[PDB]
Amino acid sequence: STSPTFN
Amino acid sequence: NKRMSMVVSGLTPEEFMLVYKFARKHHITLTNLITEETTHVVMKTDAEFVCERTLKYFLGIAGGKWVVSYFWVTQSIKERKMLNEHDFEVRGDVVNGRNHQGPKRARESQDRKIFRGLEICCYGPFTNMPTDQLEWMVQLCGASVVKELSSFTLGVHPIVVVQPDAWTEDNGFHAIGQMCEAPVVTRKWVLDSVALYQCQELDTYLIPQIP
Repeated sequence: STSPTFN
Repeated sequence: NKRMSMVVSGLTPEEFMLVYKFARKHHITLTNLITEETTHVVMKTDAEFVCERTLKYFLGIAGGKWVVSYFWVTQSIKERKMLNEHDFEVRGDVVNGRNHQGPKRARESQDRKIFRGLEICCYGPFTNMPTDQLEWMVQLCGASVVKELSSFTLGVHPIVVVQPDAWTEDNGFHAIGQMCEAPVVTRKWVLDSVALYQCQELDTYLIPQIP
């Protein structure tokens, strides 16, 4: 997916 | 009454196509965008219902919604019936715990929101997540939103939240303490708290300040 991830 | 409304996160177009056709078959409101009317967030997960953290994930918890696994969709298709999505609720994430059950916490803890009596100012800039979305997140978790450092109600406890990465030409995130008597913390504070649906101690997230 293109949706930004926060890790 | 009241109507099921889903959004998806972590899915590929082809996967989305599945949920679309699925939502079409069962008459389920599907949308692009999370709002107060949104009841379920459908997350892409591993076989154990752990996911990646996305804005929709945070907002699905903050709002006390049903954050369930995309495996619900596939498995319902596989059995030609809609299965009980409670059985597929997301358990955790690749960051905060593979089984911290933040979705269940927020869902059951709407009466004792994690940010009660806190005034938060989202002191910009930010990236990958629009300031109004970070602001809505905290609110949904019972926080009070302050636009300006000056707007801090004196007498509640204040908290300035910043993402020091976004600061192009500034070390200015160390100057914040000057313009107001409040704790300064990175966005990871908000995020870690919302995913676990438990308000974190600030100690780890504090940003050094220059007097």
